[PDB]
Amino acid sequence: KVFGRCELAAAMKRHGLDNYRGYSLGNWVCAAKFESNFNTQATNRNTDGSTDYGILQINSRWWCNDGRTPGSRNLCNIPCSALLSSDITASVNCAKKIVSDGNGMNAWVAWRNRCKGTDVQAWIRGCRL
Repeated sequence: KVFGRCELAAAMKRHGLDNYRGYSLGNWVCAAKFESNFNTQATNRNTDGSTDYGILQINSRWWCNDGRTPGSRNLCNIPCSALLSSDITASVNCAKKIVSDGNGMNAWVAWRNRCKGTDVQAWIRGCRL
């Protein structure tokens, strides 16, 4: 399924992402916009054999296990298939572990390239939160 901007903002707030590790809600919505364009089903294959899964494009080399990725660490201890759900719970739970890894939201290149330093609050204006 494809989330609407405001619909996702509400779900992420519900799951405690607003100000999680110091990042306001807008940051998370902005990251989802440029990582997957709010698409919970998106996947992308990489040159290293890994695959990025879901709305937050979580990588199979370090975070989830898809069983076909060389050097997998599965630091979120979850199958990657769980990240392709309409329910964003698994993705948010893993994202919380990723951002606590010392790199902050830099773990998401799209956020780094298009959200960081911008008016991320724009992503939640107009929303009923």
